[PDB]
Amino acid sequence: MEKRQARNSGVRKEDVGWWDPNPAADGNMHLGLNFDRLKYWLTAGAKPTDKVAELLGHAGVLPKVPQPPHYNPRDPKDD
Amino acid sequence: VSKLRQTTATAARAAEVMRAAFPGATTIAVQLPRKDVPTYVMANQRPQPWELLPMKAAAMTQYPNFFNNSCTFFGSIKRDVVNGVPFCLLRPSRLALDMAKVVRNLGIVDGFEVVQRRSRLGAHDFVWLPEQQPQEPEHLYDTSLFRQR
Amino acid sequence: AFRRDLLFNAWPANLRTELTRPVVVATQYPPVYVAAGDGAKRPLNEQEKVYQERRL
Amino acid sequence: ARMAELLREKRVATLVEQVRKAELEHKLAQVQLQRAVRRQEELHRREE
Amino acid sequence: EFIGRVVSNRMQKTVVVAVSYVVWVPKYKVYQKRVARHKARDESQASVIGDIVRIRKSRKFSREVSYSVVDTLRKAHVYDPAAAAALVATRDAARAAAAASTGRSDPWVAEAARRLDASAARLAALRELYEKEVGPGVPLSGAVLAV
Amino acid sequence: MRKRELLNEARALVPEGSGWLEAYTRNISPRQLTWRLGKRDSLAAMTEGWQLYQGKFDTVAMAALLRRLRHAQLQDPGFDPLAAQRLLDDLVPRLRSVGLRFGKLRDITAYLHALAKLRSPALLTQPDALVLDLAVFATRNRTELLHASPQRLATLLWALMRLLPPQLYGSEQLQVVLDRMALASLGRLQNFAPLDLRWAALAFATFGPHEDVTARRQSRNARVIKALCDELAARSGNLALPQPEPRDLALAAHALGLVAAASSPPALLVKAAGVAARSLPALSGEEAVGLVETLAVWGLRQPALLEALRDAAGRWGEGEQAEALRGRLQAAYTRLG
Amino acid sequence: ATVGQLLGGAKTRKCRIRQLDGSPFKKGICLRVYTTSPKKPNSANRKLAKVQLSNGLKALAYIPGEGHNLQEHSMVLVSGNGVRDLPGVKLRIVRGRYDCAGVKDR
RNA sequence: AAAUUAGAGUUUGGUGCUGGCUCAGCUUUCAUGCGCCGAGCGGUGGUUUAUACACAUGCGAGCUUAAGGCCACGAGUGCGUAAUACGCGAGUU
RNA sequence: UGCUAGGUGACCCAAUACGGGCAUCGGGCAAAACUCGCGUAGGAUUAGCGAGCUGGGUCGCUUUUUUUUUUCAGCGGCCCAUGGCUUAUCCUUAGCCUGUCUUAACGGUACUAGGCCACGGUGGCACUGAAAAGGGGCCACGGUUCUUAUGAACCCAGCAGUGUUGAAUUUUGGACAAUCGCUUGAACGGCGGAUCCAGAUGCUGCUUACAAA
Repeated sequence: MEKRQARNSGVRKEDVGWWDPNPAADGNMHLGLNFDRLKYWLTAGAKPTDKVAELLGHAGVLPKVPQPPHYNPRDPKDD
Repeated sequence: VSKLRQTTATAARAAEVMRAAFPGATTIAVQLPRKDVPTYVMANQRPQPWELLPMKAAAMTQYPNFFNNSCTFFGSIKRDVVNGVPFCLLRPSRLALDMAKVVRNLGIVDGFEVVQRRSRLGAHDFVWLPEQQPQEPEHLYDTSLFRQR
Repeated sequence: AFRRDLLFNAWPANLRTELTRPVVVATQYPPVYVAAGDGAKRPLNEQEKVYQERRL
Repeated sequence: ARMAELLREKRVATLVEQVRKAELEHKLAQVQLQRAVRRQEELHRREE
Repeated sequence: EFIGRVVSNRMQKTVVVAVSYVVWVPKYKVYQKRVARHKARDESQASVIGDIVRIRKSRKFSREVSYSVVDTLRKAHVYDPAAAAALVATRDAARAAAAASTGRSDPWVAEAARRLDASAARLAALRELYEKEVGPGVPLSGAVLAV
Repeated sequence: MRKRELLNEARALVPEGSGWLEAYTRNISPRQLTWRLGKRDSLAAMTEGWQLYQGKFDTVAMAALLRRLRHAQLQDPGFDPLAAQRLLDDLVPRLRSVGLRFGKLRDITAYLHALAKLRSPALLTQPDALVLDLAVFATRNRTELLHASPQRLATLLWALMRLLPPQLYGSEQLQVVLDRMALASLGRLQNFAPLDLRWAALAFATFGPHEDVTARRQSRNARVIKALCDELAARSGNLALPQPEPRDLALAAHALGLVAAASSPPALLVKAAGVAARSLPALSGEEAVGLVETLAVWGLRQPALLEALRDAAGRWGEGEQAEALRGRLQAAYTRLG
Repeated sequence: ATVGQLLGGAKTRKCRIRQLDGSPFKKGICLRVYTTSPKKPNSANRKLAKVQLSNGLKALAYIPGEGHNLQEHSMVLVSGNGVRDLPGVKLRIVRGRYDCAGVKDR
């Protein structure tokens, strides 16, 4: 998955990972990545996008990223 | 998709069939014992049975006309079983002799002997003496010395 | 298997995907660790081992 | 590979050469002895 | 790497080579033999028609010349007429000289004696080759004596 | 329609056996000239191109011409060094008219690489005044030297190491070039290839130790060698970046020994001992022998390195240069016991 | 094997009704509303329908049910069942559609 | 612990062949009649299957410090192409 | 060549203290583009290929840039060797493969999603870009409208929707919140008929009597 392909296309990348954002009864997030090619791709300069960087930091195999520079009232009812 | 992916699995297994069949002869290259070109087998989409040309070449180089003499042997077995003849008489080869010793060894038959159509023996050809010869021939040249066995 | 099934006896998802609850880490069972919100590495809670074993 | 070649190939081939050459010496003892004396006696009696 | 017969050399610095490659068909479980033709660069024009050559991929030189000749394995022997007349001269010289030296010993008797002793010298030679290779042994198998 | 007039203009310069004359254009680009000189193999053809197109050659054409001269030196069998030398003399006034007025640092570095490439082993020479003046003209402006590549600057250093006689290392123009290049490269030390650091170390060792301004120049090249040699020492062993070749660390160690012998225990010699003593048969002997001379001048004893080089010392044969290697390695061995 | 058999094996994927042209149902305008007498041992006057169909070709159609209301210039929907009792006719007029609707009290 | 072969009726005074037709199998449609349209959680599927026919109207690539800097990725169809296509396998300048 | 991280700035912006853009360098891995080995619908009522139909030389084939060593093709012009193929050409069908259904398997054939190619009403061509055009540029055609007739405007095989034909084909819906893309150094910023959610509609898996805590 480079910049060219879409989300669901056939990709040379092996895994975005075993992933399940749905909460599951306790320890609510999923099991994380399978491994050993994730470090190769992030080593090779393949970029992460914003939330995979948050998820990789949150799993603690990478350090986390601070998101907010300022606060203005976000609307939670947009959905 | 496994049809596409499982093509070349037997390709790397064919190469040691070449090397352990023919030391010093080299996708694989197959020298059938016929015209001088070694005959080539290699990849496609539809997966291949690698070791048909190597396996066939080892067969025909060790035992020449393996297919025709094997089918002739087993065809004559089928012949006289369905015709009630209890004797089975073949144009012999290396294959017919060796695999007749095989099926006598396993006891599919009870025995074999070389025979000769003795009416058209000459004034003196060589003639098969069963007693004075040792009991079991084991090569073609001893069984192609004479005339029309 | 019978003793395990006998001794068994949130889902709001709607996800705007927020990273609220802690995270657990062919897939290599048993799971490796639990990653919390606070950057802490911890082994599995007992209940989490139970529902990992229910998941299979 | 060398064990297979020098301990199988040359001696099994050697078996094949000496077996067909014992056969050839059989055929050649035939074509000298019986053939030669038979045909020189036939040509002798035919010219007589 | 292909080892295949040449079929054409009428062609500048380029020989047309045919190779017997065997393709599978899945429908009938039978290997079908086809022969494809390739155009290959040679450099010395030592390939007479009937030579068995080794071609290999190199840099493409043309639209359709794509391999290069590595080695000619078995040379095709060719018709030289003056050399053929020389073989006529040597061969009937050998026949007439042997019949004159031989010519009671009808000449068949002498030649068949020479072929018998030549076969005997051969059999003694390959038997001693088997003797130096194996030692004193029954000709049961060399696979038994490979231990 | 004026092709025959163009052809007569071509005929008025080059005799009638050339294929260039059918190919000739007055309105040629230098791009096509670099490729057309890149298409030839014989010195007759570059001579034909020179007398056709002396008017349109900028510095890239001279650089490609010198590479094609080296190419003919190793592939054209009928080589005449005298005709090559007079043609190389003809190359001078075109440079002084054009390339010393419009030479960017890239073009001039390419030419000097090409000339040192001609003088490389597998004797043609130019005047050294042109080499030094090309060196100062390529570096006369600071800004393009700030944006220059490390490959360019160490290539310029290898050119100046190969072209110059040893009497001219004390010339002030080479020192001005070294001033400018140190003032550029010491800020972008971490943008350097280790091969480029190898040639930087060798060239500052070659040119450095050759009144207050000159001793300040020696002290400044001392800080260049100590910082740059520590940069190679840091780059060896740090497996996260490309590991430098043990040849390059060995030869930069020899540069350290050269500047220590001329000016008169770093980690560089220790890591050089490691990368040699693990990989001796990839090393050529003479670079390692020079490293043994550096071990001699530092007085340090690298044990498994010296026993490994004892094993390497036995493994040479007998013959003139090889016995000279054995003799000087035996001498430095007795210097270290 | 035998190479004549190797070359001995896409044909015409033949629609067994060639008037519906692979489709199940084609409409059309009734050219003539007529009856006929059938093959023996049948002798009841069966009512048929020649229709200029959708595909520009014509074929005869069986008219079912207790009478019908079809005249000239009348649209029908034609189905794929045949009537055996006269040869060459393969079409059935389905009822529950257009000007040919269902009979009274079926 | 490898999960792997259904026939019957139809031809003739009857019997057996000879091959064909049909029905029972599975899958498939905004198929076509007749009947319900209680409400929710979902999967999915439409190659407007066809017309590569003609398009009313509205919207789909705008962002950003007048000026300039970035917008070839996504969606649709299969005309043409029986081979610079596509797939598979080796090596790349 | 294209991305991401570094290191540099006689530059620009921000800064009660320091980070961004902007230029250049180089480490990482990467695409791209070409080449060849094979596979491939039938037709003799297609039998010679109306052609450079294949090869060799010569040029043109729009860049030098780290140590011993380094840089395709008939693509066009010229000679030239006279050969190259013979299911060769020519016709017509057809996007191709995995798929899906079935069969016990071998096989035989309408989809799912997705891989690649092709095309954008028809045909020709160019700019820029490293690489070329589905709402980018020019011309000719064919349509659709209007002119005071001289000429201009537009091209749903994008979404909804209209019309013919059809047995049959859906709402002129909401929304950037989730992705993912493009963009921007504030701002949970801006946009996206991709998508995500809702509709109509075949197939399906899955519940369904009310009352009351």
